[PDB]
Amino acid sequence: TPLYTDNTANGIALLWAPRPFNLRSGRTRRALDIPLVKNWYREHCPAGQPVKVRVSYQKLLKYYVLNALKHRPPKAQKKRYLFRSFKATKFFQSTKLDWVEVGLQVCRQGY
Amino acid sequence: SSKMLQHIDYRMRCILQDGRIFIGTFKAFDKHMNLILCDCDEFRKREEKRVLGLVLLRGENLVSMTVEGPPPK
Amino acid sequence: MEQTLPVTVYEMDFLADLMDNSELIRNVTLCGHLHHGKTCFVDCLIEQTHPEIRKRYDQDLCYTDILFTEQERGVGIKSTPVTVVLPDTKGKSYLFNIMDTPGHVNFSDEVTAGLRISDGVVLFIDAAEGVMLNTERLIKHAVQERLAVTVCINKIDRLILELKLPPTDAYYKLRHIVDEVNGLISMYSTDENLILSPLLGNVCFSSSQYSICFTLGSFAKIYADTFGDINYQEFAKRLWGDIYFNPKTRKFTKKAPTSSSQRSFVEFILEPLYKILAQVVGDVDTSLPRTLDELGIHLTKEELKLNIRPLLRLVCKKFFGEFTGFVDMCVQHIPSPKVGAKPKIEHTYTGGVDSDLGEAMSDCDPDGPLMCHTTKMYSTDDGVQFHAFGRVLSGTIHAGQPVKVLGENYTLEDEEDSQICTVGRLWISVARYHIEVNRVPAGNWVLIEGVDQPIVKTATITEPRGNEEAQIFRPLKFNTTSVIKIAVEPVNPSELPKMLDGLRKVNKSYPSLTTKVEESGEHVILGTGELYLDCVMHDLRKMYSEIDIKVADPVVTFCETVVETSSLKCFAETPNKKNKITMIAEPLEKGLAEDIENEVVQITWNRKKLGEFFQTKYDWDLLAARSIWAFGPDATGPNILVDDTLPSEVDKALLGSVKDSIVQGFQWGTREGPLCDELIRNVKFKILDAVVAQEPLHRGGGQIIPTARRVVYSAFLMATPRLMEPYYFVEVQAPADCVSAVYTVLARRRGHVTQDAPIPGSPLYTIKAFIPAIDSFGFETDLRTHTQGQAFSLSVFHHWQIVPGDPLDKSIVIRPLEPQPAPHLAREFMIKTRRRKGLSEDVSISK
Amino acid sequence: MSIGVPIKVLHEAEGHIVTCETNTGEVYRGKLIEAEDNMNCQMSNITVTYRDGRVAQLEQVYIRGSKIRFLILPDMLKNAPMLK
Amino acid sequence: KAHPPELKKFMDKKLSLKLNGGRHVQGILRGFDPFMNLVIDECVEMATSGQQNNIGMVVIRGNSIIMLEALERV
Amino acid sequence: EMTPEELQKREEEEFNTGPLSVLTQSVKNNTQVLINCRNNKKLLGRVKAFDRHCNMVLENVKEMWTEVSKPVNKDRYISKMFLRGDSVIVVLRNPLIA
Amino acid sequence: MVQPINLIFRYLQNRSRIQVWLYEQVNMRIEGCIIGFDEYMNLVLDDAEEIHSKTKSRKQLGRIMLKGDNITLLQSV
RNA sequence: ACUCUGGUUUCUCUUCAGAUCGCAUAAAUCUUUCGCACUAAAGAUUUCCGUGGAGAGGAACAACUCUGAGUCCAAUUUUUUGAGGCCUUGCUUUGGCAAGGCUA
Ligand SMILES: Nc1nc2c(ncn2[C@@H]2O[C@H](COP(=O)(O)OP(=O)(O)OP(=O)(O)O)[C@@H](O)[C@H]2O)c(=O)[nH]1
Repeated sequence: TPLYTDNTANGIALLWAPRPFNLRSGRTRRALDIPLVKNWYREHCPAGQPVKVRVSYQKLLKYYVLNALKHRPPKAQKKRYLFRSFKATKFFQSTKLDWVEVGLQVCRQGY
Repeated sequence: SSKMLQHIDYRMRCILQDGRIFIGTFKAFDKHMNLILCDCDEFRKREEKRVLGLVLLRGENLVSMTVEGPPPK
Repeated sequence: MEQTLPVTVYEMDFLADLMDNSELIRNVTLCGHLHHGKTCFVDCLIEQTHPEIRKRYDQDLCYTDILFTEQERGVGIKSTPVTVVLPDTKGKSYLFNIMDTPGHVNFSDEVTAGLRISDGVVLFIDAAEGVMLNTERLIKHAVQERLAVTVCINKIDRLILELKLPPTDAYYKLRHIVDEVNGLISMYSTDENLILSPLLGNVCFSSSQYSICFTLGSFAKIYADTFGDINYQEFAKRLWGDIYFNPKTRKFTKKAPTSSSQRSFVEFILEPLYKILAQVVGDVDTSLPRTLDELGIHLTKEELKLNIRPLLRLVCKKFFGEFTGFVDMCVQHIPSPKVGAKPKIEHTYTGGVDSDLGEAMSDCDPDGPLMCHTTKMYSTDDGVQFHAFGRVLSGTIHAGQPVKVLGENYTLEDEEDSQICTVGRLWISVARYHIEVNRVPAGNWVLIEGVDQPIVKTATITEPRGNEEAQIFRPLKFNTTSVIKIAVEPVNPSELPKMLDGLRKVNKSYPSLTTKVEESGEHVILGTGELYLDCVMHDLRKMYSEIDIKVADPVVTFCETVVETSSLKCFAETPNKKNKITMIAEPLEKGLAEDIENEVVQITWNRKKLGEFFQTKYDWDLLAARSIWAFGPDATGPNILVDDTLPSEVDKALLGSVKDSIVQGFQWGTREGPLCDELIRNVKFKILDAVVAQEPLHRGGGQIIPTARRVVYSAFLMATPRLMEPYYFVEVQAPADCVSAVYTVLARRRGHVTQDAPIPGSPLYTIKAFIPAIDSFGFETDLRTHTQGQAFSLSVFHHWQIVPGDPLDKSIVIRPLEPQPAPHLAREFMIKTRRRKGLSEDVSISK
Repeated sequence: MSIGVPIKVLHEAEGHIVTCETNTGEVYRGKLIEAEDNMNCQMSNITVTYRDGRVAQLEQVYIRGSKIRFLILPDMLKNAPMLK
Repeated sequence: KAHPPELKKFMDKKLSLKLNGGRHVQGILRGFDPFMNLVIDECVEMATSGQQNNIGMVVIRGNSIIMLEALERV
Repeated sequence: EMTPEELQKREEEEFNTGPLSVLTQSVKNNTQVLINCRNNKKLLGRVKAFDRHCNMVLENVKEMWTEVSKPVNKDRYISKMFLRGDSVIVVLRNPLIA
Repeated sequence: MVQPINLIFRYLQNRSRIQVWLYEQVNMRIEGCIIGFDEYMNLVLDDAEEIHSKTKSRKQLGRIMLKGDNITLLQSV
């Protein structure tokens, strides 16, 4: 067995990658549940930026801490889904449309 | 060798080369047939019982063995 | 027995029957630098002896950092004993009493408490970091306490996964670590029989995160189990050093066959491990099953789906198995309680081995007189009752057996400190669950209930109605000195008794805690550092006393000294105006005070050896060299009392009548000190004329002692008094770029950098510097914040140095809330300390 | 698959008190120091009883493994993990 | 697989070696083999007749060895 | 052993040119064979199969042994049996009387 | 450290008057001049003579090949 | 080394879940606290976005990889022999047993 392969240096660098890049399997998340900049404002306030930027950093951190602190356990319940109930009745039907068409339909319906 | 794993924990009397009788609880055995017998007693002939305990006998002197008592609790 | 316990690989009946055979017991303490891997090892072993207790996939179950603050801080704070039955390489089982000790430099007292009741030491060293500050300190402490020393080079995976060194350079790094340890041991010890080398089995290599632990013998045994026909013991003797394998001749030579030939350790041990780790972390999907087939490991399908770290742990666990190399090390090179009893009695027993009780204790015979020594006190979570913990050096302790408990002041003539108590229960201590037992023979560690009432720090438990000539074991000699001082006071003065009770309880918990009540009614706690006092106050406010306690600003303890000889020879007379003493004070020679405190010299020596030592070491004539009366406030205080009274001027026989009182007066005077009620250090007191009243009714008792104390004070005050700061020794590890930032942080706090140097084989640097203790509060936080957390420092007390200013100078004006310039720091340190103590605002320099 | 359980049990007996009966009918009771895969026993502090019944004291003894009839082990070894 | 029996503690050591046919032999050990066949320096016969007979350099089959005792302290 | 080859038929070359070929003779030519065994007993019969251990199976055998009184040799008949190899002293093909 | 098989080797080098006991036969000893051994310590003895202890009749056997399973201990002269 | 389970995917239904049930983080109501309540904190309840576990039913293709289970050793150290024969005493269950002395 050779000491190192062509994917040994890269495979070690994955040990220290930030989550989820240190994983090799996992459960899919919703698109809106992934904050892409949450680890940006958790860093130190950047010196040299104008005062508005630093105040924005601190204000983001404030709501982050409040969310983490005021967090409450998700209550136990019984699975009841609205859209399954809608499809069960005879008043609704299913199809597959372009997103833009559905956006236009929702706009007109709300109007 | 299942023919003796079936006999484990059974109260076994083994006959020795010199005529010695060893009654005790069969615990373990190996390929050379060295026997592990716990709370073992030896019966010699004039009747007399000498309580010994945990005996590891070499396969050399072991001759013949027989179940005498069911496994205890 | 009869206690619901986690199921073990062994059975507790075997454990109980092992305790009787003192040749199968190993009393081991795990020690090392901070965060050097000492705790997984315990679970890394608990798991292997507890099928159901496993470590979480994403979180390590410390299982011995059982405390709250231990679990959040992730820092070892208190020693946790573990008693497990561990199999050997040959399949034999031994009972192991393991002391998991904290690695933080502030909590060294827990390490000494563990060292007292242990026969051997397993020093843990990070493979990447190397030998750090606490590793050297613990090596010194262990070889001084006469303990067998072994080394476990933990975290070897960092050489592979983090640093990615070539296997040969990893071998160089390991050899360099071993050589550094050997050099330290030879520095602190004279006899050679403590050579550490993996050829002797002294050194183990391990990576607790990935369940790797092997000596040379255990790896050779892996080879032998795979290929039957090799003798692993002789194989292991060729697996280290500059010995190369020649595959053509199938023999190991001291010369490398041709070129590009690797040493035996690299070829047979380091390269396979490198390849295993590389395969697991790089080719888990491609070429892992094939290599696992080659090694004979078969992993199930859902097992191959694990993340890389759990998969590596699992693969290495399958390949290596149990930690038999560690047990081999500790069985071969750590004495059993029966064999190690004699040095233990020689060192830690006041009666000496020669004593009749000393002999029976040195036999470690469990049918002899009871002699149990307790050094740790563990509090139940309710915080009301404590449980003493210690080893039974002789006899056998029973549950319900009345016992005689001896304190630390108990002597064979002052038998008032002893107290009869009744043992309630006995637990074989494991990290989390206590296994209750009915009796504990000699050579074992036992948790005792019912003897906690009359003991503060340590005790010796014997039997009533026998063992009349039973003395005590020496109180623990700690590595450091408690210097950082804080004052406490309840918010509501009504609940003062509650805070006093809490103070007693914390004094019981922390071995080196010193709680005292000053003259001004001020309660003072002495600690080693900021973390130490933080955790002490956390326990005090939340665990033992449920009241609110105010905390004063941290301050240090000072010492008083002189810098020349007294101008005019002082004199002081008794109120009878008959007895008169004349003394002068001069500074001691350089390096003599340290000799005195470190017991290089003892007044227990005959006058001949004292005289010859002083003559050959500090240019003292025989007259003065044999003239020593006392040795400072204690038996080893840094001050000396010398009589220069001529035989013609004063009759020496009459002087002998007042020698025994002048000694006491001088000891008390040095204990208090005239400046700010602090200890006197590095001062030599010479008596010049001692006029003695012939009538014994005039001298002796309460007339000559105060005169001696007053003359000591006055003689001290003529020669220019100075204050002394405690100086801290800081070691900082930081990357190359942050070294300048470390310099900048140090420069602001009167810091003086001694040396910076690279860490061989690591990308970091070590900066060693000296900082005044008082100019050190928040230094760790300043360093870790200015460097964005990339620099970390541990500080430990080193020595005493003179404050720049002159304490006795009224010309200096100090404002209440401004930092003072160095030219007059001493004046502030003196007057503010006097105000804190409640004394007058200034001294009255006089005769 | 290679080394039998009884040899392992004998390995466990090291350090305890053991009584040894060789084919010459000689009984050796003493502290078992070491044992090998074969019954070669290095054992100490021997109270030795001959066939006639004479008792002697002999501090160091090394018995060839081929020449042991049986070995009586201490009862606490009945709790060895290897006997489960 | 024939591991050498552990007699290094009994090296250079005066020993009494009893035999199969009630014979007994004394001398100092100088080496062995995995079959424990035993070499003796300054060997003394001292048969059951009660008279000690000295030989010197001798080598014994291990198959007839019953029991090995170190007369001198090891 | 210097010959660890799997296709090992040297044991029957022992049964053709070696000392054990004597009993293979009685296997092929079927003559009465006399056996002297360790209990001071003698066995006469016909051998059918055996191996390197010299343990063999016989048929229609007469065994005689003497008992002291003073030594009188008794005889008992056994139809078919099997002797362990190590329990023998000598093996004899009965001589040609003609 | 000195290895039995090698001792047979020098015994055949010296052609010493090697005497060998017998397994369990205390009465009968054999003397002779050794020539060779093997991995099983079977020996060839040139001028061999049986020695008893009760009759003590020295009977010459010529050259012999005493089995290694029967030897007990080799003595010189 | 020969045979018998277990599959995976998808849709629906039922129950439990204080587990970062969710590596994310809304809204409403009530109470308390001080300001003087988007620019504010605490406690509690509720609703929403949407989960895991188990169980049940439906329907689409894989069926023995995996998880299991049932299915070459005669020469010292053990299993390819130092075995058997003679003498005395106590008791003979008159077969001989027990110990010792022997010969091989
Ligand atoms: N890379 C690596 N990290 C390890 C290894 N073993 C432990 N660690 C980690 O290093 C840190 C050491 O923590 P502990 O092992 O609890 O520390 P300790 O040695 O007990 O020392 P104290 O904190 O003084 O109690 C933790 O983050 C461990 O998870 C190892 O083998 N390799």
